[PDB]
Amino acid sequence: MSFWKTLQRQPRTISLFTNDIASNIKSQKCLQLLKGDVSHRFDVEIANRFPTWDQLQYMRTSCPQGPVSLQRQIPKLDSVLKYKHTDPTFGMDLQKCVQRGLWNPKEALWVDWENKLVGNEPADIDKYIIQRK
Repeated sequence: MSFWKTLQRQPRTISLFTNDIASNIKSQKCLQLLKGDVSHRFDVEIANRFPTWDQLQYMRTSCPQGPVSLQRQIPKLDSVLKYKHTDPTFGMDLQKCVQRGLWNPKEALWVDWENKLVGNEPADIDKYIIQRK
């Protein structure tokens, strides 16, 4: 009780995924996200890759939308949300497609493997652990 982030059980490792955005698809992703408040208190992780259910399998549980949130994060969900673009096009490295190909998205995926807190959105971080939690 009595805190700025006001939250129980604080994580540590912040796994942020990239899904196109602006200039620095990677930077603009989190870099820009954290470009909000201050930076510190926690360690921010900026990585660009496809939110495969393989690894998301963990978040898929600790989330109502789980993968849907991911597939829904990218454009043409119904496509990737199924087997479309989702194919070996976005699978491995979706950044190769999100990089600007297929579509030029601008969503930030924030997933916590410390507290098991995930949320497809850049605000999910600020809400949970902003640029400095």
